[PDB]
Amino acid sequence: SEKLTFKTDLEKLEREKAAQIGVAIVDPQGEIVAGHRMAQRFAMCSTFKFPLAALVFERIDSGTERGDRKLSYGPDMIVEWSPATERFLASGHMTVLEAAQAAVQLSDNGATNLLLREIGGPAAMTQYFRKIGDSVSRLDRKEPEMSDNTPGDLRDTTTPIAMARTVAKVLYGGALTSTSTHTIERWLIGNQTGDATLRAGFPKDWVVGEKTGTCANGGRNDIGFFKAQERDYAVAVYTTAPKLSAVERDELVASVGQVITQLILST
Ligand SMILES: *[B]([O])([O])C1=[C]C2=C([C]=[C]C([C][N])=[C]2)S1
Repeated sequence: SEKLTFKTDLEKLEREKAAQIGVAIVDPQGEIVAGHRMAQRFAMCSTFKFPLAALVFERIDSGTERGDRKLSYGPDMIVEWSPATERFLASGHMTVLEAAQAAVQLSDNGATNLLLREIGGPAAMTQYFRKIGDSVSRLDRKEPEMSDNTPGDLRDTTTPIAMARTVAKVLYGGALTSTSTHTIERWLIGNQTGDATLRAGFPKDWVVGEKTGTCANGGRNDIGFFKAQERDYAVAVYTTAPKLSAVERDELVASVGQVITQLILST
């Protein structure tokens, strides 16, 4: 019955906001807690930056990368929304960890593209999804074109259920060392771009960390984890709402946060 409320309340938002909403919540093992259009494909947008940081941390864990390695670049690497990358441009480099932190916490596009260059590009990000058991998520392009979200285009897509299970595998499923898992959790909680999204719809004692995405054509997404009353959850929310303003798209994702919260409190 709380499941029907969840479904009805999301359908109400979809209808009233002219939006498509895809949600999946899974427990630490990836078992479904709730879902809504959970297997519809949505553009990842900047949400992939969290799995990208996980890939980088695993390479550091494995001794094939080091967090202090300096990555050289020029003005050619500055694309739209590259605030850290632009600050570090005169110095000529960012370290692997500086780039990862800017990618995760500021959504910096140039820092993300720097890491894609070092790992061998989109194909390598896709191979990491496959390695961790995700047969759906795919990165095809670098930023910002991967955020085009052209209707019908399956490049650069995931599904809510695949990405929620990828989050659960990274945080609870032993993809990373204990150290690296704790760090990436800490980075997600300290994300600077999510204050108006899912977090704005959750209780203030839940421990939440997330990565936002914004795409052209009205996409607004948020994926991450929350700890609610001694239970851990992974969540992925993908929305498309081309007729909403940017503020209204944040509000929609906060409202999906509140519908999630009502389901969780019911169980
Ligand atoms: B992320 O993939 O969600 C983003 C892509 C862009 C962001 C900000 C600005 C631009 C402009 N090209 C793209 S966030």
